[PDB]
Amino acid sequence: RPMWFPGAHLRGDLPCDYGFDPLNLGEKPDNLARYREAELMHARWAMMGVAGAVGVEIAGQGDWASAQPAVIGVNGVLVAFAESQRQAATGEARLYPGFETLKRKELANGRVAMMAFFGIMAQHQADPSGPGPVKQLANHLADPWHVNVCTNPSAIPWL
Amino acid sequence: RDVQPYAGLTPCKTSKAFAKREKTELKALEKRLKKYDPESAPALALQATMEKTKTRFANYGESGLLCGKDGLPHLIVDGNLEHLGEFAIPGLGFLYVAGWIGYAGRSYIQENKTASKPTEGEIIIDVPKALGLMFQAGAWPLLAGLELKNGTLTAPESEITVSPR
Amino acid sequence: QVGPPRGTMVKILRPESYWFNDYGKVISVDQTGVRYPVVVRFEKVNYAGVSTNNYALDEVEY
Amino acid sequence: SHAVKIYDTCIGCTQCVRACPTDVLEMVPWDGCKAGQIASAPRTEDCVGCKRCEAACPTDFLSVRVYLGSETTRSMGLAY
Amino acid sequence: DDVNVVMSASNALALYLGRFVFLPYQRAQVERVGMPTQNGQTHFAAGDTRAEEASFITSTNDPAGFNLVDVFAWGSIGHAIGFLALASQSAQQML
Amino acid sequence: TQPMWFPGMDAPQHLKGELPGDYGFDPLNLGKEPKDLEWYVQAELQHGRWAMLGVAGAAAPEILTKMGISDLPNWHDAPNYQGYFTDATTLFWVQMLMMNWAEVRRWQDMRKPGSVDPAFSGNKLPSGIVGYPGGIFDPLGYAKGDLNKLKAKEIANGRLAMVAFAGIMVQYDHTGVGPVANLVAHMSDPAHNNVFQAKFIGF
Ligand code: CLA
Ligand code: CLA
Ligand code: CLA
Ligand SMILES: CC(/C=C/C=C(C)/C=C/[C@@]12O[C@]1(C)C[C@@H](O)CC2(C)C)=C\C=C\C=C(C)\C=C\C=C(C)\C=C\[C@@]12O[C@]1(C)C[C@@H](O)CC2(C)C
Ligand SMILES: CC1=C(/C=C/C(C)=C/C=C/C(C)=C/C=C/C=C(C)/C=C/C=C(C)/C=C/C2=C(C)CCCC2(C)C)C(C)(C)CCC1
Ligand code: SF4
Ligand code: SF4
Repeated sequence: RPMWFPGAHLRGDLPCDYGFDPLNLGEKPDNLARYREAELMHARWAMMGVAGAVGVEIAGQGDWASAQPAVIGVNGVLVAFAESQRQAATGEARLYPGFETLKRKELANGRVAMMAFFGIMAQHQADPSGPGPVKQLANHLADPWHVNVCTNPSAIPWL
Repeated sequence: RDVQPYAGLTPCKTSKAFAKREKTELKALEKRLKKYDPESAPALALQATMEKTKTRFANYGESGLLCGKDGLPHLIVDGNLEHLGEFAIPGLGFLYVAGWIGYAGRSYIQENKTASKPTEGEIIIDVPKALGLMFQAGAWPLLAGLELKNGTLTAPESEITVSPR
Repeated sequence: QVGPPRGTMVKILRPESYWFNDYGKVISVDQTGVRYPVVVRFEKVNYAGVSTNNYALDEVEY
Repeated sequence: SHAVKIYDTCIGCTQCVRACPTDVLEMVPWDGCKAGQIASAPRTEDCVGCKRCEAACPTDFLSVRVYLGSETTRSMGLAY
Repeated sequence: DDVNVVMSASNALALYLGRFVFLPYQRAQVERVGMPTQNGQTHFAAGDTRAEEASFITSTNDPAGFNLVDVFAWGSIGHAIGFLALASQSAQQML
Repeated sequence: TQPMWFPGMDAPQHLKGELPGDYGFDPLNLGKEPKDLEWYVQAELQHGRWAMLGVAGAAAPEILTKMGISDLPNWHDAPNYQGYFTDATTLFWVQMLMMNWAEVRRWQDMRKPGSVDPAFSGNKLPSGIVGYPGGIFDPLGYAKGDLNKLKAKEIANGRLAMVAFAGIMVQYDHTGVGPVANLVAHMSDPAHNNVFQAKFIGF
């Protein structure tokens, strides 16, 4: 059974499960269904937003925050309609409007994208917002032993 | 050692107010001294006090203390690496010692609870067994960790007497 | 004979008891159908200084 | 006057009655305890409230309880 | 007129939103969340005659029962959104 | 019945004797149940091995410098030494990344030897007693001779090296010179370079 480390509520039915529940948040079956769908939405938004962010960061150079700045109305109404329609449906059929291994790899790549986006958020906070995440990756590719996180004096104390 | 200024506090070694504090105290000592002829014992005692004041002020200068506007050293207890000797290391020493005292006490009270008459041994302390438990309490952090992991540190809820509420 | 045998340790269940949730030795159980037949003896004294009192069958557990 | 209540945990040791300084308490026959007797408080009007009965009651928790209420001359223990 | 277009449009937009998007959710919530009750019974059922429910709140020919109180609530929301937009816009213009 | 640290008295009950290094030495009774006892046997193994490596790596720069064949720094200012491939913290984070995997696998073995290489799926570990894996961990791998003797030899050498490493840590904390420098000074004047001249110049 694939697991988050060899030799350690959770069942095989949940797609792409690896035993990782230290806090046992998914212990509650009710909360477990909400947590499943919660992760699902999170990773879907994170794949799209990673793809966006790499594009915008690189777009005309700059960063994702640089191309960030009544304007909210148009997005708000459409997303509210879509989200209400998603909510109003029933469990395990509300997802696809119109196989298992595809879900497995989808969710795994999603978790990677979520973690990458969280890293983008952390790096933008830690750094002075000058270089973007792609630019930070390029810097790491330049001289990784001397531009890694410990050389950053904001991520760590004592410079 | 030379410490960086922190929280608007200059180092005591380079602080003019620290030098003024030293100067003032030493001058007071001299004044106290002047009335005594040098041969008499109070004169030597006061000179030794002056020496002690000088070496104290010097040691406080070198020990990386931060002084304020008043001119007296100020302790940094936020955890800063440059001022760990102010609170962290003596804090660790206190936590170790106090936990030793407490664990020696807990061990003795638990051991005496098995005696035929525990309350008499509570006031007449079995000194050999007491000292044995006291020196066993040198490894208090370990033994406390064992008790926590095994669940015997804390008594269960059902065994403890409580109010009827 | 009903109730705990003599000599056993019984957990007190009376909420108001000084020795609530504590363990005490059973001295005797009265078989004449009294309301509180279980006599329980306690190592530790209460605020009144007594070391024993009477309990019902449902006010003890063993 | 005060209120004095006797509860069925009473063992009939008579110590509440012997401790009362105003003769409020008395022992009556009763099948509930081994000793065959329960206390009672007929002369509740004479209860000064000194709570000597509660101090002398061995049963845990107390089988006799005094609840201070309306204060009369006798309850206040006044010679005037 | 800039203010009139953005404001009227916004208010009507909010009204439509209440009428179709969150109307089923709002009605489901008022079904799930009963009338306020004190000691297990409604204020009116407990004697608060001044807590008598109104009658005009159900007199509606709307297919989705968008009563007058729903109209007033969603018009308030639309007015709040519109005036927020106007106010923010004025800040961004002259400050 | 085993050889005992205190010949006159008798060994404690919880110390069976079969343990590789059981000389009945447990005055402050930390042994107690066998479960934390195993946690200690493994802890002692690790402390002995790491301190043997520690003593050897704190002596070797000193031996090489004093002989004059490699002008290396002292162990205490070795971290202070500048010239490493990267910043002290950068290589420290890399170091702890590299050690997190190996030590959590050892913890899994501590918890369950059976539980714990996917890098080379053919490469496995032969099943062995906890704390003594063998296989790839001993490329020399001549265990066909005496075993318990050799394990006891490792343990006692480890215990000695740990006492030695604590000693030298105190020695630098009280003299501020290399351990071999302290050693040779004690050779030069044995009656006037010993502990009585320790002063605690710096922690
Ligand atoms: C997708 C994962 C991912 C990737 C590829 C990177 C990559 C990078 N980060 Mg970011 N970061 C991440 C997640 C990630 N980070 C997360 C989750 C956080 C929040 C804790 C941060 C917080 C962060 C800060 C604050 C800083 C960086 C910095 C950096 C750069 C170099 C130093 C470094 O990596 O150490 C930091 C790495 C970690 C703390 C690891 C987080 C755990 C990850 C999610 C595990 C998986 C990583 C990866 C897939 C494993 C294989 C590595 C292999 C390819 C070599 C480099 C561009 C530095 C930089 O550019 O400025 C100098 C910097 O200062 N990162
Ligand atoms: C000159 C120095 C000095 C002196 C005289 C005292 C004197 C005292 N301290 Mg203080 N203290 C000091 C420095 C000093 N302290 C410093 C520098 C620190 C920072 C570490 C503390 C932190 C500290 C705490 C946190 C507590 C005390 C307490 C006490 C009292 C009992 C201590 C004891 O050993 O009882 C004998 C010891 C025992 C009976 C064992 C009890 C548990 C001990 C106190 C701690 C062990 C628990 C463990 C390490 C977890 C700590 C959790 C904590 C971080 C919250 C006593 C009045 C205690 C007190 O009075 O609070 C009500 C208390 O709780 N001290
Ligand atoms: C066996 C020793 C022992 C131990 C382990 C504890 C432990 C504790 N006490 Mg208690 N306590 C003790 C003795 C002890 N107490 C004694 C002798 C007194 C009477 C002065 C008290 C009075 C007392 C009060 C009033 C309070 C506590 C509180 C607490 C808790 C907070 C930490 C603390 O100790 O700060 C308190 C520390 C002190 C008051 C200092 C007194 C401790 C002395 C120094 C120990 C003397 C015994 C010594 C070890 C010698 C006996 C053994 C020897 C013969 C071998 C903790 C559970 C507090 C609590 O409930 O927190 C949740 C609280 O409010 N304790
Ligand atoms: C990482 C993350 C959440 C992680 C949660 C984790 C690890 C929880 C794990 C646990 O529960 C488990 C599993 C097991 C439990 O026992 C314990 C824990 C450990 C607690 C969410 C990411 C969530 C990430 C998301 C939703 C990504 C969103 C991206 C978006 C919106 C795009 C935004 C942009 O497009 C805009 C808006 C504007 C442009 O200017 C900018 C860009 C950036 C281009
Ligand atoms: C006839 C009809 C129709 C139509 C209807 C309509 C269109 C209606 C409307 C209605 C409306 C149109 C309403 C409105 C309302 C509004 C309101 C009710 C308002 C309010 C306001 C407010 C509340 C305000 C507040 C404020 C102020 C005062 C100032 C400050 C700011 C603010 C904004 C907050 C149809 C065809 C569909 C159908 C059939 C019938
Ligand atoms: S009340 Fe207390 S004292 Fe008076 S009889 Fe009943 S038990 Fe004995
Ligand atoms: S209170 Fe004083 S008077 Fe009233 S009953 Fe108890 S004892 Fe007798």
